[PDB]
Parts: sequence; structure tokens; C-alpha cells
Amino acid sequence: STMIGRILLTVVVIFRILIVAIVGETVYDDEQTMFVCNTLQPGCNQACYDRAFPISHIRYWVFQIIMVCTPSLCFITYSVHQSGISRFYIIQVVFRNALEIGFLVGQYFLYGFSVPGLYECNRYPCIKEVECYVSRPTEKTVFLVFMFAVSGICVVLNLAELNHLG
Amino acid sequence: STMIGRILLTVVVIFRILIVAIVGETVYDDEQTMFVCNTLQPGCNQACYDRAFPISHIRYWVFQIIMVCTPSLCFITYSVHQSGISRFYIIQVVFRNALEIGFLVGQYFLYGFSVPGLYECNRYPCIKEVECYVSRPTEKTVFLVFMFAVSGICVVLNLAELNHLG
Amino acid sequence: STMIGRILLTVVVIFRILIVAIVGETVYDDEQTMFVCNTLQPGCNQACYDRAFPISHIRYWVFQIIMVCTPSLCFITYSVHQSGISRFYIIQVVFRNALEIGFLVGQYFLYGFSVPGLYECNRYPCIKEVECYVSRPTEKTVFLVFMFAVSGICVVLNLAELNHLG
Amino acid sequence: STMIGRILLTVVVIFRILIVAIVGETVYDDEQTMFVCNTLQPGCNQACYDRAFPISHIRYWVFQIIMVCTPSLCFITYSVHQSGISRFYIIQVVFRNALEIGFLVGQYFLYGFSVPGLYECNRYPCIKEVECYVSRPTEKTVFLVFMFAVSGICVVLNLAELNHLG
Amino acid sequence: STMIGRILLTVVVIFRILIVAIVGETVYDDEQTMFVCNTLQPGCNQACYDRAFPISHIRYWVFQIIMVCTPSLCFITYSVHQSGISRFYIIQVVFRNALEIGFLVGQYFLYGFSVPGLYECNRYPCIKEVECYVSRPTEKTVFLVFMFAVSGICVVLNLAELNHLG
Amino acid sequence: STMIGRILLTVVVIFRILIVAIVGETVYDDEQTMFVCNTLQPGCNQACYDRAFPISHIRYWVFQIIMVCTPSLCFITYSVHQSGISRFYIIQVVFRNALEIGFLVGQYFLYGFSVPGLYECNRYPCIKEVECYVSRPTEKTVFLVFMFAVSGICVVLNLAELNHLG
Amino acid sequence: STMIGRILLTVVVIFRILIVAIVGETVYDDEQTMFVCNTLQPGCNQACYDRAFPISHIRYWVFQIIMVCTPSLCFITYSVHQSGISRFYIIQVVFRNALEIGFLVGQYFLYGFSVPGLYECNRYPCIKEVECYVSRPTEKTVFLVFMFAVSGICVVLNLAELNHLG
Amino acid sequence: STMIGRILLTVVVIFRILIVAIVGETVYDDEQTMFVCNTLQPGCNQACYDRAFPISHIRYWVFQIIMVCTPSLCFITYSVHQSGISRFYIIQVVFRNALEIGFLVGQYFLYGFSVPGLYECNRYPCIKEVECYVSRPTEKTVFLVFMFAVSGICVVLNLAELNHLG
Amino acid sequence: STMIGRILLTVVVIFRILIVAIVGETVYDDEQTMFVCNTLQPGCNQACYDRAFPISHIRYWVFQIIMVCTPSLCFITYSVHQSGISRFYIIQVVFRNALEIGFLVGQYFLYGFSVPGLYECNRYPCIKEVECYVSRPTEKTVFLVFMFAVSGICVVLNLAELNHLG
Amino acid sequence: STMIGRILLTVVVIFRILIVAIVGETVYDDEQTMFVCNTLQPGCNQACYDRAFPISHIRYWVFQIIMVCTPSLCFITYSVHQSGISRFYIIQVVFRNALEIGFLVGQYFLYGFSVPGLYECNRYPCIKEVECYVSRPTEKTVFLVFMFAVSGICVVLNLAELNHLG
Amino acid sequence: STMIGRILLTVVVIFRILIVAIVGETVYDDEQTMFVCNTLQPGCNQACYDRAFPISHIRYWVFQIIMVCTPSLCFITYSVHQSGISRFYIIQVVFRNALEIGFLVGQYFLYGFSVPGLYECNRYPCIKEVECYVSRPTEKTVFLVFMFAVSGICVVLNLAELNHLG
Amino acid sequence: STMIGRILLTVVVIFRILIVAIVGETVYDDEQTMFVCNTLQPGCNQACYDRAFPISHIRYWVFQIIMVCTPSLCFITYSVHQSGISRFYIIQVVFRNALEIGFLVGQYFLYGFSVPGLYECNRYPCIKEVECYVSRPTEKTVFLVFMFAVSGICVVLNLAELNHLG
Ligand SMILES: O[C@H](c1cc(C(F)(F)F)nc2c(C(F)(F)F)cccc12)[C@@H]1CCCCN1
Ligand SMILES: O[C@H](c1cc(C(F)(F)F)nc2c(C(F)(F)F)cccc12)[C@@H]1CCCCN1
Repeated sequence: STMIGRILLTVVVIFRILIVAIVGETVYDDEQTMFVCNTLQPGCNQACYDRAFPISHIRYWVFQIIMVCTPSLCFITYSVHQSGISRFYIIQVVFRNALEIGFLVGQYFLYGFSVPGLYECNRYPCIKEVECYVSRPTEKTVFLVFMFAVSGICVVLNLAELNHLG
Repeated sequence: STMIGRILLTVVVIFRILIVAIVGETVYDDEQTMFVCNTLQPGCNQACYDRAFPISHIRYWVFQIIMVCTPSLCFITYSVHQSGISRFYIIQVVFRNALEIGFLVGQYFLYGFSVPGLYECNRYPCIKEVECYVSRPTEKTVFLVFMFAVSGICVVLNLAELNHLG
Repeated sequence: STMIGRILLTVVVIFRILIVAIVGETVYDDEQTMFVCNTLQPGCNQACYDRAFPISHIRYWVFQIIMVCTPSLCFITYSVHQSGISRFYIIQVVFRNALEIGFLVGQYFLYGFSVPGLYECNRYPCIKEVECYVSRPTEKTVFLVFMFAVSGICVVLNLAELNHLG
Repeated sequence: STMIGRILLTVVVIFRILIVAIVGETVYDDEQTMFVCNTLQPGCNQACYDRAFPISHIRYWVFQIIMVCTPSLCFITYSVHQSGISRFYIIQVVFRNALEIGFLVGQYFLYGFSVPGLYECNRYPCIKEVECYVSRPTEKTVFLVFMFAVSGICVVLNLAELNHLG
Repeated sequence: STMIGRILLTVVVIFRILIVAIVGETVYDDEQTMFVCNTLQPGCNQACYDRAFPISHIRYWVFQIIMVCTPSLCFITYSVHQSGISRFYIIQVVFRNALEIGFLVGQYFLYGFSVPGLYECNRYPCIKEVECYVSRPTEKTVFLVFMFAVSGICVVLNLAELNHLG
Repeated sequence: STMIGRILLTVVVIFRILIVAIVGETVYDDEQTMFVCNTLQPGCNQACYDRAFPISHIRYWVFQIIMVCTPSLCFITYSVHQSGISRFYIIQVVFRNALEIGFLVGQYFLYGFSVPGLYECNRYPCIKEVECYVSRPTEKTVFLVFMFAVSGICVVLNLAELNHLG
Repeated sequence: STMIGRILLTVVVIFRILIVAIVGETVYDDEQTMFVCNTLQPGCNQACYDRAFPISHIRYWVFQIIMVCTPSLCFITYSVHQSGISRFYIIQVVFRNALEIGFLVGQYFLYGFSVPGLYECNRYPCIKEVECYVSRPTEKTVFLVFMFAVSGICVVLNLAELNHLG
Repeated sequence: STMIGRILLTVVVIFRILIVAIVGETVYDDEQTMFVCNTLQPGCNQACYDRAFPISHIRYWVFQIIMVCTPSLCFITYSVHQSGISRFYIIQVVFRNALEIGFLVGQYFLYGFSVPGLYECNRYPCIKEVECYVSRPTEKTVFLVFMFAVSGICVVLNLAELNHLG
Repeated sequence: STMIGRILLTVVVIFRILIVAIVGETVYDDEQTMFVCNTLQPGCNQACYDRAFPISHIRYWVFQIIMVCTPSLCFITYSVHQSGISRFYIIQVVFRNALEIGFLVGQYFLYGFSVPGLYECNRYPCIKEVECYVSRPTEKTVFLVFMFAVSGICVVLNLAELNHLG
Repeated sequence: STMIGRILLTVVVIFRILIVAIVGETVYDDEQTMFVCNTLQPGCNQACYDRAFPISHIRYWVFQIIMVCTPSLCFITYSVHQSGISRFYIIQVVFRNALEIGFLVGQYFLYGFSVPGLYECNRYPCIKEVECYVSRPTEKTVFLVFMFAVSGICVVLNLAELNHLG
Repeated sequence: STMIGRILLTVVVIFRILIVAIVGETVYDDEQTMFVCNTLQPGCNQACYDRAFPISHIRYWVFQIIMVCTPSLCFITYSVHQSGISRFYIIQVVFRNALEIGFLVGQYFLYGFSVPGLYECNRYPCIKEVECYVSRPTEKTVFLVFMFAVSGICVVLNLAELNHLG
Repeated sequence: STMIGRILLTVVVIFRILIVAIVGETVYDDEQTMFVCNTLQPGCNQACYDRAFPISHIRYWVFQIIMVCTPSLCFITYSVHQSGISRFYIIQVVFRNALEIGFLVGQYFLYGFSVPGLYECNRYPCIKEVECYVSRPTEKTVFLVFMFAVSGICVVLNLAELNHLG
């Protein structure tokens, strides 16, 4: 039961990395070039795009992927230098759990579960409130939901192993 | 008879991967930049493109290709860790069959068998119904048909081997 | 006499692959962006480009190159698994001959021997007949002729070897 | 206590390099193409962009990363040629400390801690003072703060080891 | 005297390949996008660009570089299969000489020694004669002269060795 | 004293190559697209850009870097074929010195020490004198000064070693 | 009672003529230049304007004013030539009554009682239905109502006099 | 005292007519052509102009001028036909008083005492509220105030004479 | 019976003159400014407008009106100079009849009975056949029919009087 | 001496009226259409034109001309009704003097003695200060000076006659 | 025979004046606004229009009409002052004949008998020869022919009377 | 001899007035709308037009015509009031002579004898010197020469009469 858990954790991690690396950089390529607002005021598109999308999804996901692999690198560097291992194993498992729960919660609080097609903006230099229009909202919603599901699976598996060792 | 089946399955898989990887990313590059509607309303092109092409073909095909190769990776990781194999062989064959039938059915239900040159749109902020025009419809239809044929071949071969073991 | 034939077949194949891979992808890059028609009708450029160039030359050539190398891959995979060879040699030679004659005939029937600078279009939504103008016709004609010559050489050589074994 | 310090220094360095190399080149790609000023004067955008952003952040960070790794390369080349080592160790540690403090101070003096959305320009050929608008200010502020934090960590660690040897 | 000739021939060949491969593809990138004619007629720019630059310099140089390295590949493939060598050496030297003289003569007859800044065009659909303007003529002239000089050196060296063996 | 000189020469050479290879190709990417002149005459921008920047800095630097590494390649090829060495060492040192002094002098005579923001042009088809505006002048001035400093260091070191052997 | 009726009929007629002659020609001056439709199709504005306003109000009113004054001119010309008068008086009164009732009914059937701000058009070459926008609708509605009121007064007065003579 | 009142009434009336007739038609000529709103929506300018200026000042003033001269025309036509006069004098004086008070009150209720430079509009097809800009507001305010003053003088004089007869 | 004929002829003539003089010059004012063709060719609008409307209706009608009043002017000038009259009366009646029949026939042969909304043009410099769109076709058709009716009435009356004298 | 004064006063008045009436309305016709500011802000041209030219010169001059002729009209109407004259003569002379001095002073205080070619504007919605450019400044300055000279002559003459009667 | 000649001369003169005065000013109104050349050079339209139409037809015709009526005015002024007449009659007849023959010859030499639709221009600043397109050529040709016919009639009549007196 | 001089003076004056009044106002109508300069600087067209044409020809001619008729008006007003005449005759003749010589000299000094097609401008805000292009230069030159000739004739005649009285 604990044998397969490691195999599936490794497979899930590699699957997530591959999905992010091969296709995600090209859904977001035209994010700002196809963003448009109904206005004649210079500079309003810049302010409204910046307010609607402060940090792009793909940047957040790359950062999370890199940060959740640091304890393994630390353990490897330690063992390489060696040339209390069990204490290091315990601590790195604890740290990985904490990091993955923090990142999932932050994703939920930053983005939610959908990307709408319209946005209402009231930032200077825009006069009163203006209406703006988003590029590719459905594909981005699908990507959001898929990433949340994968990260949930990973959280479940790591809690499984944590309780297995105890 | 069962000897050649493995060889042809491997050759078909590699052929499909090569065709998708080398040329497909450059037919779809201008999909939205050359999409145009007969209108003077800001934001109508975005909504109508999003409604006509919710998920691009190339994204779906990359996802399918990656997902149909996961049982092999699991089997490899298991055997590497080992350093009931036959039960694993049976189960992974079953899973591969199921995954490939599901993906073929989903392709048929999402896209059909042709890409038309005109599209009729009635989404806000467009006033009533508008007419829009697609880029490269014939090449995309050819690509659709070719991919369906290859996936059908793969389904047939996997059912062949499933019935061979029994 | 039969000794040099293999050497020249290998050299011709590699030469063709190199020419296609290094330069051909950048002659066709601006094919649709520099295509223009004399009209004020929205959507006419898309329809007329699609009717003039249904499948681009470079796509056809990549497909042909990949498909004419499949019998070798099959033979290699068979011999690797082995770890009636002569029957396989005979059959793969026959298949290669057939495939290369089919592809050369199809090229002639799809494209002919020249690319003209003007095109006359009568597809909806264009009103009556309109005149359109092509990008880089002379270079594309040179490329067409060169590829036909190379494929003819390959056909001759394979028939040579077929008659050598008999 | 001195054992883990080396491991964490190596991990911090690699983390910083990865973050800069994978994502940073694509936040700054549209820096000048989406810079706009409220004016009808030709040449004012060029002068005002040049005055607002004399050296781009990403250029400065690449230069710093390369320059802080030179003492290690020198030590490696020396030891390779050898085929007073401790004196070289002392000197290279001193030099690394000095270089990293200089670069952090220079960053603070060149850029500060935020990127504002508006800029006020009074350079020829602009008539009197004009108002200009920046692209992606929030993401760039986040990047600035993150890089300062990482470099501070590195400074602390190197002072730690310097005082450890004494 | 014959010892150094081989060394310098190899060095000249590698130098030419490096110069062509690293920088030449980016001088010609904007060749047609920055070509402009004084006219209001649709389609005149396409015809006049095609008449002024039938085959681009960089295509011709890549083709020549690849074609002048084929005898070496043939000799290598022959010797590999072997696992009258002197007759092959003689013949391949003769062929290389002929190929390089033909390519140099063709360059002179196709392009000459300079690229002018103005071009006079009288092709349909242009009305009478029109004036057009070229991008980056001085850099292209420098490149032309450099390539002619290198190819002349190579011709001299190969004739040297031909007369050395006799 | 002569021991460290080799180490620092190697380190300086590698540093220069890295700086040129990683960042320099992307400062100059928009050199002509953001060049603008105050005029309504077609073709004036092309002529004035060509007169202001006959050969781009990055082309000159790549050429110099490649040409100053040829004597080493010659020496390596000679020693490989061998499988009067000191005479070759002397001669290649002399040649490297000469080449580096020539390239530094040529840089000074071609470009000077700064890139101004305005340029005054009087070339046909421009009527009388017109005013044009440059992109990113400050960054290009910084790059110029840095490259001059590095090349000066290299000249000093090579003269050092020349006088060391005598 | 019959004495004042003539005075008020003359005053009403002159008032109507003055109102039409002095101001009405300048409300309708920009009728077609400020008519606009939401479309990119050439020729749609012409067809939709023609369908919305077949005959302009001011043309109809001028025609009516001229046609209702013809019996008086006939009577004057007859009396001038004379140099059964009562029969002519009776007949011209009858004719004036008939003409004014016909013109009022026709106005009601052609135009109604209001001018709306939006118009829905489905005429070739417009694709399906389009939305168009009118200039100065409120002023035109006020003018319509005023003219109907005046013509009603005139009808009442002429019936009064008709019944007075009997 | 009653002698001069008639003279000044006649002079005031003629002065008002002259001011309206000679200059007023050319202040309002560009009223709609120089009206502009900050928006990209087709048809918003028409709706907002119509809502801001339902009836133009000059139309109202022409109508008032014509309507306040009708009792005199009636009296003249009566006396001409005659070829109880005092009763007619009394009645026409009463009617003139009433008409002029009504028109002054209506002016105050329709327009007020100033024309502002900005207008806030919320009419379909405009999205939410938009800002629009008026042409020549100061001159129009001056004209408004002048006309109110003149009409007040006329009211005072007519009440004077009414109380004089009693 | 012959008494009223003169009265009605005079009334019809004056009515026709008034209708032409007051309103007709302002229906045709925008005839060429609102004429548009679907094309990108310079000069095609001029040629197609000239071919569709060689002589404008209003010019033809003014010419006809002036030419049908010349015999009266001749008779008046003769009688004024006098200060065989019946022979002059006969001849001028004959001439008026002939002139009016000729002008009516010419109108029918030049214009017909309707003005269509579309026109098909094949004149140089237009490429093949193009489609063009007319301004105000319905109003112009109404005007055509009205003018034909009036001229028919005049013809009938003049034949009446011709047969009356005999 | 007093005899000629009346003749010259009448001639000066008529000359001024003719100059204003025949040419002045066509210098000012394009006053706002050729007014332009260096800005991209919608509505700034309207505000800056309104602030630079609150009341146009030609309006002020027409008003002054009409107002300085009212005492004569009053005197004429009085004498016509008569069908103490000297008291009326005295009073009207006094009033004319006062009116002409007031109008000359007001002209000086409103406009000064020149019209500059540049104007500096700081009114909302313009951001900070902008530069604007005037149409036909020299002709307008000449007109200003001429009108001041004529009005001065008239003032002198009226004071002459005032002191003549005493 | 000589009696009717005067009557017809007077009628022809009045007819010509009426035709020129009522319609001719509105055929030529858009002469330069609808003149267009195929070029991108600023100022070419002005030069080519000026070279194609140095003096407009309508200016020449007005001048001729005014100049051919001067002898009558002279004779009238002489006879009015009188309050050798036959000598004046003779001389003015001679002068009128001469003036009308000169004007007809000049018309033929300036304009010919047709107005073509295309014009070929080679004036600075136009580069080489350009093609331009004329407005309303057919109507202008008709006008030309009509005016020549009328002037010929007048010449014939005046020679008739000259020979009548002798 | 002195009898005809008055007749010809009156005829010349009336001829000049008619030529100026009927046609001259419509040659100059588009003077500034068709004035264009080769530049991208806002405001340069205004400054250069103002510097090229400070006072338009037609304004100068109207002013001169009005000012040369003032002595006659003075003489008429004097004689009307009378209801030393010879002294007035002498003085007005002297004044007319002086005025006409002054105006002719001023014309020569202001305008010269031709209107060129090109103008060279160096006024702020134009950068250095720019080239501008004039509308209708040939017609304006013809008008200039004609007006000079007429004014010369008038000068000659007035000197004739001056010397006749003595
Ligand atoms: O990708 C382009 C390229 C590749 C290659 C190959 F893949 F064969 F090595 N060869 C190139 C050649 C060559 F002549 F075929 F070597 C010329 C120009 C660009 C080449 C260049 C290579 C250098 C870096 C810039 N792109
Ligand atoms: O209205 C313009 C005009 C009018 C008058 C006037 F009202 F005094 F008679 N004078 C004009 C003059 C004149 F020199 F003052 F006579 C010149 C040019 C145009 C004039 C011209 C007159 C002729 C027909 C075209 N408009």
C-alpha cells in the first residue's frame, strides 16, 4: 500500500511538470496584445490590464513548481557532501507538506475558480468606469481547474505518507 | 501473428508523435490573429473566437498523447523500484484500452469531421447575429481526418492484443 | 556497380533531408501575411488564400519524408526484437518503391511545375471574380523543380536495386 | 553549523539562477512596445523611455550573476593548472563578499523598491512636461522585491562563513 | 609546404561555415518587410521585390556550403562500408575543384559586387516605371565582398593541392 | 607572476564571450523598427538608418571574437596532425597580438565612445536636411565602453606575456 | 363670424409658409451625413438610409404648400383674362377642401407621429439585420407635430366656410 | 411719457430682430460637427447630442419672434378688409402681453442662464456614463443673457402701456 | 373650352418651373460624394460614376425649360421692335409643339422610368467587373415620374390648341 | 469748418460699414477648423479654443456698428411720429459720444493690439500646459489696427462737433 | 431679312448668358477636390492639376461674355453724355466682329474639342511619369461643344449684318 | 479728345469692378485647404502659409477699389448738402491721382509679377527648412498681370485729364 504511493507521487509530479512546460507558455502569449477596452483615453488599457491580471498564472505555477522541489535538492546535496539521515527525511517530508498546502491555499485566494470574459475598471487615467474584454477565457478556466485537481491529489498523497510514517 | 502486432503498435505510436511534434504547432499559430468578423463593435471578435474554438485541436492532441503513455511509465517505475508482474501487465493493458477509447469518443463529440469556413455568432457584446471568417479550414480538416484514422488503427491493435491474451 | 548504388542512395536521402530541414521553413513563413487581393470585402483574403493554397508545400514534403522512412524503422525494430530476414528485405524494398512512386505522382497532380504570380478567385464572400497577388513565386518555383529532380533520382536508384536482386 | 551553510549557499545560488533564467526574460519582452506618452510630437516616446529606463533590470541581473561566479572559475582554473591553496581560498572568499555587497548597494541606488505606473518627462524634443504610462508595473515591483530578498540572504551567509574562518 | 595546406584548408572551411551560421540569418530577416515602393497600386511591392531579389543571398550560400561537402561524405561512407582508395581520393579532389569553380562563377553572374539602394521596376500591375528602396544595402555589400574573398582563397588552395599530387 | 597571467587571460576571454553571447543580441533587436525621422517622404528612413549605422556593433563584435581565436585552432589542428613546436608558439603569439591591436584601433575609428540620441541626415531621397531619433542610446553607450575596457585588458596581458618570453 | 374667418385663414397660411421657409431647410441639411450603421460592409449605409427615409419631410411639405395654392392662381389668371364668377368661387373652394384633406391623410399614412432614434434594416448588401442611428430625432418629432396641428386648423376653417355658403 | 414708450418699443423690437438675423445663424452652424464624446461605441455621439440639445436656441428664438408679431398682422389685415376698432386694440394689447410673458418663462425653464462645457450622458447605446465636450460655450452664454435682458425690457414696456390705458 | 386651355397651360408651366427651381437643386447635391464602389483601385469611382450618370437630370431639365420658352421671347422682341402677326403666332405654336415632343422623347431614351440602387461597371482602370452603390434612388425615381407626367400634360394641351386653330 | 465735418463723418461711417460687411466675414470663417493643439487628449482643442477666443472680433464689431446707429433711428422715429427738437439733437449727440468712447475702450481692454501665433493653455481636460497654433494671425492683426484707427477718427470728429455747438 | 437678324442676335446672346449663369458654376465646383493621381509623393496632385487645367473653362467664358458687351456700353455712355453717331455705329460693329473671332479662335487653341479621362504628368516633384484621373469628362465635353456652336452662330450673324451695311 | 476720355475712364472702372466681383472670390476659396508641406510637425502648415501669404490678393484689391471711389462720394455728398465747386473738382482730381499711384506702387512692392509653385520656409515650429506646395499658381499669375495692366491704364488716363485742365 505504501509501495505504490511513491510510484504514483513521482508519476503525478512528472505529469504536472510536462503539462506546464510543453503547452502552457503559448496560451498566455497574447494576453495583453488582445486585451481591449472601450475608450479613447491613452493609457487606460495599461492600467486596466495591470489591475485585472497582477501576476500571470504561468509565472505563479513555475514559481510553485520550482519551490516544491527544493527539499529534495537539499537532501541530495547533503548526501553528496556526506561522501542522522532519518531526521533529514522526516524534516523534508514535513516541509514539503507545508509548502504544498500553502501554495494551494494561495492559488485559491489569488485566482478563484473561473476567468470571466468582461472586466469593470475604475483606475486613473480612465474616466469613471469602463468595460474591457478578455482573451481566451474558457481555455484559461479549464487550465485553472486542471491545476487545482492535480495539486489536490499531491496534497492527499503527501498526507498519506506522513501518516504512514507517523 | 502476435509478434508483428507489437512492432506495428510501436511504429504507429512513434509516427503519430512525430507528425504532431514537427508540423502541427505551426498550422495553428495564426488562429486568432487572422480571425475576423463583419462588425464595428469592440470586443465582438474575442467573444466569437472564444465561442467558435473553446479548446484548440493541438492542445487536445498533446494532452491525449501524454495521457496515453502513463501506464508504461508506471510499469517502468515499478520495475525499477523492484530492483506479480503479470498482474501489472494485464491491468496496464486494460487501462490503455479504456483511455484510448475514451479519447477517441471525446474527439468525435468535441469536433466532428470538418472545419467550416463561416461561423454565425450571437454572443454579447455583438448585436444580434454576425458573420465571421476562419483561417485555413481545409488544412485543419485534413489534419482532423488523419488523426482520427491513426487513433482508430491504435484502438484496433490494442483490442487485437487484449483478445490475444484473453 | 551494386556497391556504389547503396552509397549514393544514402547520400541522396541525407542531402534531401538537410535541404528541407535547414532552409525551407523560412521561405514559406510569410505566405499568408503577404497575400493580398484587390477588394474592400471583409473575409475575401481568407477564402482566396485557402482556395489557392490548400496544403502548403512544406507540409507535404515533411509528410513524404517521414512516410518513406517507415519500412527501415520496421526492419530495425524487428531485428532488435529478434535479439526469414531475407523475406523482410524483399518486402520492405517493394514497399519503399511503391511509396516513392505514389508520392512523386501525387506531387505532380497537386502542384504541377510552376507557381504563378497572379490568382483569379470566385469564392464567397467575394463579389464576382477578383485578382490576388502571391509572395515569392520565383523562389518557390525553383524549390519545386529541385525537389522533383531529387525524387526522380531516388526513384531511378530504387528501381535499379529492385532489378539487381530480381 | 558550518556544514549546512555550504549546502544552503549552493541551493540559494541555484534557485536564483533558475528564477532569472526561466521566466524573467519574458516579463520585459514588451517593455518599449507598450510604452506610450500623451503627445503628437515625433521622437518623444524614444527620449522618455530612454530617460525612464536607462538600463533594464534583466541586463543588470544577468551581469551581476555572471560577475559573482568569477572567483570560483579562477580557483578551478588554478587547481586544474596545478595538475598555497589556502591563501587562494581566503582571497576568493574576501572577493566574493566585496562583490556581492557592491552589487546589492548598486541595485538599491539604481532602482529603489518600486516601479510606478506614471512617469513625468521633460526631455527634448518634448514640449514642456508630458505624461507617460508604464507596462506591467506590479509584476516588476514583485520581481524587484524578490531579488533584493535573495541577495540579502546570500550576503548574510557569506558574512557567516567569513566570520567562521576568521 | 603541402603539410600546412591541409590545415589552412580545414581552418578556412570552418571559418566560412561559422560566419554564415551565426550572423547571416539575421541581416536578411527583414528583407521584404522593409522594402517599399512609391505607389498606390495594390500588388506592386510584391512584383518588384520578386524581380529585384529572385533568390536571396543566404539561400544560395547555404546551398553552396552543403553541396561542396558531399564528396567527403561519399568517401567516408565508402570507407565505412569497406569495413582502389587512391582512385577515390583523386576523383573526389577533381570533383571538389570543379564544384567550387562553378559556384564562384555563378555567384559573380547572379549578384555582381554591390547592392544598390534604389531599384527601377516596370512589372505588372505597376503602371509604367516606379522607384523602390532597399533595406541595409551597405552591410549586404560588405557580406558579398567577404564571401567572394573567402571562396577565392579556397579555390587557390585546392588548385595548389591538385598540382601538388599531379 | 607569469603563472597567473595565463589564468586571467583565459578568464577574461570567457567572460567577454559570455557577455556578448547571452544579452547582446536582444538590445539591438529593435534597432531599425524604432528608428524614426520627421518627414513625409517615402524611403527616407531607410537611407538615413543605413547612413547612421552602416555595420551594427554586434556584427563587428562577433566577427572580432571569431577572428581572434583562429591561431589557437591552427595550433590545435597542427598538433593533432602531428599525432618546431616552439616556433609555432612564438608565431601564434605574435599574430594574436597584432590582430587584437588592429581590432581595437578599428573599433575606435568606426564608433568612437558614445551613441547620440539625434542624427542629422542629408541623403537622397530626403529633401535638404532632416532630423531622426535613435532607440536606446544610453544602454548602447554603456555596452561600447564596457567592450573597450575588456579589449584593453586583453591587449595589456598579451603584451605582458610577449615581453615575458622575449 | 364669417368676417374673421377669412382673416384667420390668411394669417394661418402665411404663418405656415414663414415657418417652413425660414428654419426648416437647416434642420434636415445633415440628414444623411450623420446617419451611421454598425457594419463593415460597403454600401449598407446608402441602402438603409434610403429605406428609412424614402421622401424627406421638407420635400413633402414644400410640394403640399405649392399645390394648395393653385386654385387661387387659377382664379386670378381667369379674372385677369376677363379684363359666372360665383361658379368659379364655389368650385375653387370645393377643390381646396379636397386637396387639404388628401394631403393631411397622406402625411399621417407616410410618417405617423414620431421619429425614433434607432432603425432596423435588412436590405442587400447588408448581411442579416443591422442597427442604425438617426440624427436629431426630437426636433424632427416636434416639427412633425406642429405641422399636423397647423394643417388641422386649416381643414377646420375651410369646412367652416364651406358650410357657411352651403 | 406715453409718447416715448411707443418709440422705444419699436426700437427695441427692431434691434432684437437685427441681432438675431445677422449674426446668430453662424455661431450655431458647427454645433454638432464639433461635439465629441470619449468613447469607441458607434451611435453614442448622436444620442448624447440629442439629449443635451433637444431644441437649438436659434430655432426657439426665431419661433418666438414670429409668434409675437401675429396680432399686429391680424389688426392690419382687419383694417385693410374694412376698406369697434378700439376693442381690437385692447384685445391685441392683452394678447401680446400674454404671449411675451409665456415665452420668457418658457425660455427660463428650457435653458436656464448658462451653457456648461461638459455634459454627462447615460443613454443607449452608450455603456454606463460617458463624458462629452461642447463647442463655444462662453459665446452661447453671452447670447443667452443678452436675449433674456432684451425680452425683459419688452415685458416691462408692454405692462407700462397696458396700465397706461387701463 | 378654348378659353380655359390658355389658363391651364400657363398654370402648368409655372408649376413646373417652381418645382424645379425650389427643391431639385438639393436632391442632387451629394450625387458623387456619396457614390461608392467595392474596390481598392485609384480612379475607379470617377470612371464608374461618369459612365452611370453622363448628364445629370437637373441639367437636362433646366436646359429643356429654357429652350421651350424661346419662341415667346422671340415673339415679344418682334412686337417690341414693331413699336403678319398671325403668321408669327402660327409658326411659334408649331415650333413649341415640335420642341416639346422632341424633349419628351429624348428624356425617355436617355433615362427611362426608374433609377436602380446597384450599377455594374467594366471601365478602365477597374479590373474586370465591379459593383457600385447609388445615393437616394427612390426620391430620384419619384422625381422622374412626376416630370414625365407634367410634360405629357403640356404636350396634350398644345396639341389641343393646335387642332383648335387648325 | 463745421460744414465739412458732417460730410466726413458720414463718409467715415459708410466706409467702416462697407469694409466690415464685404470682406470681414470670410477671414474668420475657418477660425476653429484650422485651430490645432499638440496633444492626444479628446476635448482639449475645444477648451483651448474657447479660452483663447471667447468672443470673435467680427461679432463684437457687428454689435458695435448696430448699437452706434440707434440714436439716429430714435430721432427719425420721433420726427416721423410728430407728423423741443433741439433738445433731442443735443441729447442724441451726447449719447453717441458716450457710446463710441465706451466701445473703443472696451475693444482695447478685450483684444489689445496684436494676435500672436502661439497660445499656452492649461484648462481641463488638458494635462498640465499644452501649446496651440493659430490661423491667419497677421491678417487679423492688420484688421485690428485698421478698425482702431477708424474708430479713433470717429471719436475725434464727434468731439469736434460737440465743442462746436457747446 | 435684316429685320429678323437683330431679333435673333439678341435672343442668342441672352440664351448664352442664361446657360452660363444658371448651371455652369456647379459642374466645375468639385474640379480639384475629385482630381486624383496614383502616387505617394506630397505635392504631386497640385502640380499635375495645375498643368492639366491652367485656366478653367468657366473663367474663360465669363471673361469672354463680359468683354464682348463693352462696345454697347461705350455707345450707351456716349449717347447719354450727348444729352457722328453713324460713325460710332460702324466702328462698334467692326470691333464686335473682331473680338468675337479672336475669342473663338483662342478657345479652339486653348481647349480643342474634348476632355479626356486620363492625363499623363511629368512635373516636379513627381518622379518620372504618373497617371491621373479626371472628374466629369463627358459633361464637360458636351458643354465645350455647345459653347462652340453658339459662338459660331453669333459670328455668322455679325458677318451677315456687316455685309448688310457694307 | 477730352470728351472720350471720361467715357473710357468710366468704362474701365466698371470693367475692373465686374471682373473682381464676379469671379475672383472663387479662385482663392481653397487657398489654405490645399496648401501642404512635407513634414510631420504639428503647426508647421499654419506658420508657413501665414509667412507665404500675409494678405491675400483679393482683400487688397477690394480695399483698393473701395478707397479709390471715396472722393466721388465726398463730392456727391457736398453737392447734395448744397441743395467753390471748381476748387472741389480740382482737389478731388488731385487726390484720385495720388491714391491710384500709391496703390499701384504698393501692389508692385507687395507681390511682384508672378506666383511660384514652391515655397521654402524656416519658421518655428518647423525644424530647419521645409518645402511647401501652392495651389493654382498659373491662374493667380494671370490675374496679377491683368490687374496691373488695368490699373496702369487708369493711371495714364487720370494723368491725361490732369494735364488737360492744368
Ligand atoms: O539554425 C541555423 C543553422 C543551423 C544549421 C545546422 F542545423 F545544420 F547546424 N546550419 C546552418 C547553416 C549551415 F550552413 F547549414 F551550417 C547556415 C545558417 C544557419 C544554420 C543557425 C545556426 C547557428 C545559430 C543561428 N541559427
Ligand atoms: O458678394 C460679393 C461682392 C459683393 C459686393 C457688393 F455687395 F458690394 F456689391 N461687392 C463685391 C466686390 C466689390 F469690389 F466691393 F464690389 C468685390 C468682390 C465681391 C463683392 C460678390 C459679388 C458678385 C457676385 C459674387 N459675390
